[PDB]
Amino acid sequence: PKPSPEAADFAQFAPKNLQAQNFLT
Amino acid sequence: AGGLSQLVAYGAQDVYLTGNPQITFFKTVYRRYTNFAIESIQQTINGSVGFGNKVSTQISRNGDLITDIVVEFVLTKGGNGGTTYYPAEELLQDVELEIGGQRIDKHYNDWFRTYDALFRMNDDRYNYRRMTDWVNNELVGAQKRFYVPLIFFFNQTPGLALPLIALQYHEVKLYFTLASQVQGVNYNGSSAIAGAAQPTMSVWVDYIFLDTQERTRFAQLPHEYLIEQLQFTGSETATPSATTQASQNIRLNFNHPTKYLAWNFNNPTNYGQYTALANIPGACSGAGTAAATVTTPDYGNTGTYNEQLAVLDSAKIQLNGQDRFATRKGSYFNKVQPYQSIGGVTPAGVYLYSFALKPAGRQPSGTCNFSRIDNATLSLTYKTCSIDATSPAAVLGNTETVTANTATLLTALNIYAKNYNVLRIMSGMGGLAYAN
Amino acid sequence: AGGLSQLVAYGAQDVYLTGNPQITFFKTVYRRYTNFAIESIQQTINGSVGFGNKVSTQISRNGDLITDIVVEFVLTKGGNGGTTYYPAEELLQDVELEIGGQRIDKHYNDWFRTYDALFRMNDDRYNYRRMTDWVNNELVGAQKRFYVPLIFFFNQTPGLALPLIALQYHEVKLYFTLASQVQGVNYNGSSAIAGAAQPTMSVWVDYIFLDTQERTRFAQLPHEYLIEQLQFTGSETATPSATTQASQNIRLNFNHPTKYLAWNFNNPTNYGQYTALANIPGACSGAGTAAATVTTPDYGNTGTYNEQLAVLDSAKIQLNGQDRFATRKGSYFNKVQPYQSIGGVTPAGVYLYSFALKPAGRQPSGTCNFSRIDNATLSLTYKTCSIDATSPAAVLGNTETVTANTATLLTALNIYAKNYNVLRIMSGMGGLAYAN
Amino acid sequence: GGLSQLVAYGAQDVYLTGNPQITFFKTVYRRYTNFAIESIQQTINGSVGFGNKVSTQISRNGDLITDIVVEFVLTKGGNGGTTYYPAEELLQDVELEIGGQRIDKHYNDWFRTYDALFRMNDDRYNYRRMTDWVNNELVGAQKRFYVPLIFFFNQTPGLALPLIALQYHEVKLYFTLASQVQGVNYNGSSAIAGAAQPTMSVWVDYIFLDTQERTRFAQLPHEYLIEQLQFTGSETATPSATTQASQNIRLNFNHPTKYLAWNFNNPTNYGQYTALANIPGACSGAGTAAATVTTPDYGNTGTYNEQLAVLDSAKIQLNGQDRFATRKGSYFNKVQPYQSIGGVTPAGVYLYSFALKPAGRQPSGTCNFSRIDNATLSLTYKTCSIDATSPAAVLGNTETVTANTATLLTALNIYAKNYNVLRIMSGMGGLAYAN
Amino acid sequence: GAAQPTMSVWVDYIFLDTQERTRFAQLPHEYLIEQLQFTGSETATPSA
Amino acid sequence: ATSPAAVLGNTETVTANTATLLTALNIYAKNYNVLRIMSGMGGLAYAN
Amino acid sequence: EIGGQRIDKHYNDWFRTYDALFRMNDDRYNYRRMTDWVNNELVGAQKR
Amino acid sequence: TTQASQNIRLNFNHPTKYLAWNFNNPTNYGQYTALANIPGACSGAGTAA
Amino acid sequence: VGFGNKVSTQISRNGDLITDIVVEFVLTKGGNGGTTYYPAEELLQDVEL
Amino acid sequence: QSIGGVTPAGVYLYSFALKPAGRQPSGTCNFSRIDNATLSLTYKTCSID
Amino acid sequence: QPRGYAGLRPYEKNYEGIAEADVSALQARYLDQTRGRPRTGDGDTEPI
Repeated sequence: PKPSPEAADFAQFAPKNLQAQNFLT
Repeated sequence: AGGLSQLVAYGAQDVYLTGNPQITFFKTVYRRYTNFAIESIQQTINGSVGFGNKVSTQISRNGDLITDIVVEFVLTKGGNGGTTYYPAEELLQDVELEIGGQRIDKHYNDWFRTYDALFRMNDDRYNYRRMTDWVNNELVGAQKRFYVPLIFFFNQTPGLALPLIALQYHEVKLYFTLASQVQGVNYNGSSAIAGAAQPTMSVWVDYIFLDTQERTRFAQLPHEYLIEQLQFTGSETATPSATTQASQNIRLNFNHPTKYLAWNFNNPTNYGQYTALANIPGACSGAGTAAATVTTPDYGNTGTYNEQLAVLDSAKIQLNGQDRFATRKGSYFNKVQPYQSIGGVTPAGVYLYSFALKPAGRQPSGTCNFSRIDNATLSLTYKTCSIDATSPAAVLGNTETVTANTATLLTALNIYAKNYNVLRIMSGMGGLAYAN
Repeated sequence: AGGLSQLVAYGAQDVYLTGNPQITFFKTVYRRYTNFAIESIQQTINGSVGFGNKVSTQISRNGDLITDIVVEFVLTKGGNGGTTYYPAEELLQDVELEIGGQRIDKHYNDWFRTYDALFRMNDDRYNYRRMTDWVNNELVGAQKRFYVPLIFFFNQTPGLALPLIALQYHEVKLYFTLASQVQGVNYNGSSAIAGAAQPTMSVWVDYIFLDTQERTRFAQLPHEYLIEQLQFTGSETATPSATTQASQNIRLNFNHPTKYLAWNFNNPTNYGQYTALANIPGACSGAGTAAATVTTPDYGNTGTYNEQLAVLDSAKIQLNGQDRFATRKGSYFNKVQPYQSIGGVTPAGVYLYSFALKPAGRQPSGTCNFSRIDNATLSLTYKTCSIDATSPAAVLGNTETVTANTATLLTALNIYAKNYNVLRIMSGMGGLAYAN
Repeated sequence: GGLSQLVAYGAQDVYLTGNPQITFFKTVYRRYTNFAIESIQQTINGSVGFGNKVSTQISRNGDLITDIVVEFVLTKGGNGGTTYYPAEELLQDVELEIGGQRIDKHYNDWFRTYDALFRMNDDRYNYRRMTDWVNNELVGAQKRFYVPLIFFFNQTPGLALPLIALQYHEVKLYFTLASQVQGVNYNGSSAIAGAAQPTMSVWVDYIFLDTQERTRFAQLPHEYLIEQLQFTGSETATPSATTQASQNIRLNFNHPTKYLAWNFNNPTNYGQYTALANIPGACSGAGTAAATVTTPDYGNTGTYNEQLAVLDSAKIQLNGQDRFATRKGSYFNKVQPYQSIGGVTPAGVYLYSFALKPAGRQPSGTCNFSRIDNATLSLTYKTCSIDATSPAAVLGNTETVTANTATLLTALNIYAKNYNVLRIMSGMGGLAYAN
Repeated sequence: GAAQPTMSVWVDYIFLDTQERTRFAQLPHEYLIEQLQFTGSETATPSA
Repeated sequence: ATSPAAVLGNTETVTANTATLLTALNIYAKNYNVLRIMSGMGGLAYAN
Repeated sequence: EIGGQRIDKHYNDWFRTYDALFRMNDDRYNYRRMTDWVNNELVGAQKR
Repeated sequence: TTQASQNIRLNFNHPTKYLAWNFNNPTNYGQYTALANIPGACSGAGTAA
Repeated sequence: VGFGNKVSTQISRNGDLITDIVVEFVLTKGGNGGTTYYPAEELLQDVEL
Repeated sequence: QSIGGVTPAGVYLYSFALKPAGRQPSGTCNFSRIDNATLSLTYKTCSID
Repeated sequence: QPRGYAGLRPYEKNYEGIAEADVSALQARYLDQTRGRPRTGDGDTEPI
C-alpha cells in the first residue's frame, strides 16, 4: 500500500523516534 | 635487436617479477557503474544577505544525492591592484551543516584559507584563487563573479554524497555567516571604503539523480557513512619582543579520532596574514621604496614562503604528561610534515603535524583518539622578535631563532583538528553516532 | 610515552576504524606481470612534408601492441621571443586515425590546444609547452626540435594498447594534414616571412613486445576495448559592440555516451586566441607602451586567466527542449567545472561542462548518451563588447557583463564532445561496435 | 533537469551501466590495524664537519622504520643567488647497510637528478625550500635544512623496514659530508673565511603496531620488493670545435632495471648540467657589462634551455644489437619524462626508461642486465662552437651546436635503478640475489 | 528613486468535509494536468 | 514608419522599417501530462 | 515543483500571450485593471 | 578573417536519388555566384560605369 | 525582514517540548532620549500561533 | 526567564534550572560527568571615548 | 506514414519526486554517552 521511496522499513531498532497514527482529524 | 633482445635475456632473477604472472595490464577491464546524472540547481537564501549578517539556506530536495555545493558571490572591488587577498572566502566568514537539528560541521573563513594553503596544491590552488580573488591586476570598480566551493565530508568525495532520498524525515540545511569587513572591498585596513557595493550571494547545490533500482536501494536501505568534521576553539598568542623566548602550553579540548593537528598564527586585522611584515619586495605596501611601511602588507602578496618572517621557533605535542614525539623546530611543521604526508608546499606561518599516513586522503590511514587522552597539550615556543622589519640587511640575514619586531601583531592562535565520525541514516532520519 | 602512549589510547569509537582490521599499510605484495619490452622506432611518412601538405603514416607491424605516438618537427623561426605560440601543434592541424577502413578519431590543433588548456596540468603542461614551443626567449634564426604527442585512446595508458598482433589483416594508418601557416615561422599574422624553411617531420611509434604465452592468446582470442572518441563540427557566432546582449542557440550534432562538452571562441587568424586583446600586460603586442596594438597579440602570452577578456556571459544546455541544468554564468564553465572534474586551471576562453565525475580518467564515471536525444542545444549569452581595448581604466575597471571591442573577433565556435565506443578485435579484424 | 539524461538511455549503455558492479556514491573503507607514528632523533656517530665521514645506528624504538630526514644547520657565506641546493650538496654519500650487507647507496648528485626527474610540482618547490635559500636571503642568514632520504623504504609505508623482524641485525647509514659546498664555505674554488661548520641531526619517524601485527612481523618470514641504485662515474668526451665527438660507455649494470638516467656536469659546480652563457639566468651577471660565462649565477644553475646541453644523440645497445634507433638528446630530456613521469626535466639531465611507470613501485617493465653481456651507451656530442658571451649566437643557432663553455662539463654520471628481493626471516635479513 | 516592489503571494485553500478528505487521503488519483513547453529563439526580419 | 501615408496605405506584404526590432522569437506549446498521486507520493506520469 | 519535480514553468510574456489569446471581454479588461495603471495616473501613483 | 561553417539538418523521407543545392541572391532570379567586375558578370562590367 | 513586511518561522524538532520563544531585534535610534516608547512591541505588530 | 527580576549591567548568568531561585531542583548540569565546561567570552571593542 | 518513430525524445514512466516529509522530525540522538572524567568521575564519597 506504499511506494518504495517512502521510507526504509522500521525493524531491528527501538529509539521510539516516530508516532503511529490514522493521518486524519 | 630491439625489445626482443631483453625479453629473451630471461633468467632466475626475473621470476619474482614475471614468473607465474597474475595480471596483464595491457587489457584493462573497467567496472560497469550505476546510471546517474549531475545537475546544478539554484537554492533560495533565507534572510537578508549582507556584511555582518547571518543567513540560512535549506537544500531543496530536487535530486537523490548531494555532492558539491558552491557559494556564488558578486563582488565589486573598492581598491586597486594588490589590495585584496582571497576576498571571497574572507567574506564567507563561516558555514555549518545541520542535519535535522544536529550540527555536523563548522568551517571558518581562516580554515578555508588554511586548507587552501595546506592541502590544495599546484594548478588547483591557483584556480582556487582565480575563483576567490582578483589575480590580473584589476582596477578599482571592477566587478567579478566569485565561487567558493565548500569542503565538507560530502562535497569533494562522491562516495560520501549526502543521501537526501534516505532522509525522508529530516531537513538538511547550511547556515552562512558573512564577514562584516573584507579587505579591499568594504574596508581598506580598518578604514571604511565609501560607496562600497554590497556583494550579492547565491548558493548553488549540485544534485545526483539515480536510476530505477539504485534509487530504490538508497531510499529503503539504512546507511553507515564515514564522515569528516572540523574541530575548532580559538585562542591568543604570547609573542615576545626582545630577550624573551616565549612558551605556551595550550591544553587542547579536542575529542574523537582525528587525522591531524594543524595551526597558524593570525593578525586579526589583516585577514590571511600568518607571518610578520617586513620591508622586503612583495611583503609590504611600498616595500623597497621610501614609501615602504611594515604596518601595512602588500595584500595581494599577503602569503609568503620566507620562514624568516615566521613567529614559531619550536613545538611538540604532549599527551598525559608524556611527549608525543621529540621537540622539533617550527620549520619542521611548515615544510617537512606536509612533504611526508600531503605532497604539496605549505606557505610560511601554516604548520602541520599529522597522525595519519595520508591525511589528505579520504581513506583512513592512522588517527589520534582524543577522547581517550587525559591531557593533550600543544607546546609552542616563539622566536625573539628583535629584527628591525624596515632594514632588509637585518631581515634577510639574521639567525634562525629571531623574527621581525612586527611578528608581535600575530595575536590570534588558531588550532584546528580534523575528525572522524559516523553518519547514521535510518528510516529517513539522520544523526551522528558519537557524542562529544 | 611517544608512539605507545598514542597506541594504547584505544576505544569503542575506534571500532569502525581499527576494530577487526582488514589491511595493514606496512607490507605491500606486488603483482607479477606478463613480461614485456618497449621500443620507440620510426615509421615511413608517405608524401611530401611541408606547409599545407597532406601526408600519411602506415604503422608497420614491428610489434604486438601500439601505445604512445610522438610526432617530431624541426622548425626555425623568423621572429624573436614572444612571436610564437605552440607552433609545433598549430602545424599539426589535423590527425585522423584509421583502423580497418573505419575512421576511429580525428584531432585538430585547436583540440590539442583545448586539451592542453584543459586536461594537461601542472609541471606536465610546462613541459608540453617546451615540447611544442620556443620557451627560453630564443631569437630569430633559432632552430628547435619539437615533440607533439598524440592523445588517441591508446596513447596515454597501456590499458587500451592497440593490438596489431590481433589485427593481422587490417592496416592502421594516421593521416596528417599540416597547416599552411604557422605563426612566427612562415607568417607573422597575415604577413609572410621571406626565406622561411619548410618543416621537417618524423613520426615515432612505441611498440610493446609481449612474452610468448600471452601474445599467443592475443593473436587467437577476441577482444573488446572500451575506448574514447572525439566528435566535432565547428560553427560561427556573433557578439555586438554595443546596446545589445546577444543570445544564440547553437544546434548540436553528437551521438553515443558522452563524457563532456568543451568549447571555445577563436579568432581564426591567430592560433589559440580565445580572449579579447587589450592594452594591458601580455594582452596584446606592445602592451603598456605607445606601440601597443590591440589587433595583434603578444603571441607567446596569448593564453590568459583574465575572464573579463572572454566573450561568454552565460550558457545553458537544453536536451529535447528540456533545461539540462539552470543557466550558469561563463566563469562556471571556465573555472568551477575543471576545478570539480579535473583539478587544474583552465585559461580564460576555454569552457568545460562535464557529464562525468572524473572525465580525466578512463574508468567510466557518468555519461550522456546522445543517441536518444533528437536536438541538444547549447544556449549562449554574450558579453557586450563596448570597452575600448586600448584604455586600461575601462578594460580592468568594469562590470561582468561587458568586455573589450576586440572580443567581436572571436567568431569561431568550437564545440568538442568526448565520447565512448567499443573497439572490437577478432580474427585479425578491427572495428567500432556502434557506428555514428 | 538531470532526469532528461537518465531518460536518454540507449543500447550503447549496455557496456557502461548493464548489471552494475560498482557505484560512485557508496564507498566502503577498509579497516586497518591500529598503529601510531612517532618522530625520534637518532644519534650521529662521529665528528660532524666539512669533509668528515660519520655514521648512525638505528635505535629499535619501534616495530618498523619508515621516513628518515637529515637536518643540517647552515650559515651562508654569500648573498642571494650564490647558493644552489646546499643541503643535499653537503649530503654527498649516503650508504645503506642492513645486517653487515651493503644494500644501497645514494649520492648528492643522485638527489639532484631525482629531484630533476621524479619529484615534481609544488612538492619539488617545497623540496627546494628544504634544501636552499629561496627568498633572496643575504650573507649571514642561518637556516635549518631538511634533506629527506629516498631509499626503498622511505616513500611508501608498504616497504617500511620491520626492525622487530631484524632484532639480530644492525641497520646503519654512513654519511660523507662534502668538503666544498658552494656559497657556504667556498665560492667556486675560493674559500670563504670564517665559514661555520655544519650542525647535523637525523630524524626518522617510527611505526608502532598493536599486538597481533607486530607478532606477525616478528615471527613470519617476509619478502620486500626492494629497489636499488647502481652508480659509477666516468669522464665525458665533450669536443671543442668543428667535430661532434662520439663516445661509447661500457656499462656496469646488472639486476632487473627500471630505467637509466644520466647527466653531464661540471664537477666544480654542484648541479651544473649545462654550459654557461650570457643570457638571463645562465651565468653570473648575465645581460650586464659585468657578465661572465666562467661562473654561474648559482641560484639559477638549473635551466630548461636545452641548447646549453651537450647531448646531440644517444642510443643504448645490448650484446651488439641496438635496443632502439638513435634519438636526439631533447627526446630524453622532454619526451621520456613526459611519457613516464608527467613532470619536467631541466636541461642536461636525461632519462630513458624500460618501465612504463618508473615513478611507481609495482613493476611495470624491466631490462635485466644480469643476463646481458654487453650493455653500451653510445653518445654523440654537440659541437661546442657558439661564443657563450654573445646572446645573439646563444639564442640564435641550430640543434647540433652549443656554447664553447660546454667543454667544462667533464664528468658523466649514469645511474641505474633496479629491482631486487629483500629477505627477512627469524630476526635476520639480506638480499635474495646480489650482482 | 524608484522603489523596490513589495510582493505577497496568496493561495486559495479548499477545506473539504470529513468523508471526502478520507477518500482523498486513502485513494489513488490521476489528474489530466496541462503543461507549457518553451525555449527562446531569434528571428530574421528583413530590411528592404 | 513616420509617414502615415505609407503605413496606413500600403499592401499586405509590406510593413514598416521599424518591424526589424522584433528580433525575439517566442514559440509556446501547451500539452497534457498526468499527475499521479499515491499514498503521499506524486509525480508526472510522462516525465523528462 | 511538486516533490522537487518541475510540473510547469511560465514567463511574463506567456502571461501576456494568454491574455492576448484566451481571456476575452471584461475578464481581459479586469485583468488589465489588476495589472496596470488604466486611469491616466500621474507620477507618484501607488497601486497594488 | 573568417571561414564560416554550417550544419544544415535535413528533413527528407523517401528513397532518394540525389541531393542538389545552390546559394542565391533572393533579389535576382538565378544568381548563384558572386558579382564581379569581369565580362558578363556585372552591368557595365569592364568599363568605368 | 523589514518595516511593514511579514515573516514566519517553521519551528523544527530540535527537542521534545517547546518551553519559551523569544523574538529579538537589532534596532537603531532615529531620535534622542525620550523619543521612543516600547518600540520593540510596536514593531512586533502581530504574532499568530 | 529564571527569576523574574532585574539584573544590572555587567552581571550575567546562564541557567540550567527552570527556576533556580527556588529550593527544589528544577534541572541541573552535572559537571562531574563532563570532562570540561569551557566558557567562551567575546569582548566588545573598547573604542568609545 | 513517411516515417516510423525514431525512438528519440523518450519519457520516464511514472517518475515520483523526492519523498520529503513536512514534519522536520526530532534530531536522532547519539548512541554513546557524553564522556565524563576518567580519574575522578561520578564523584568520590567522602567519609564523615
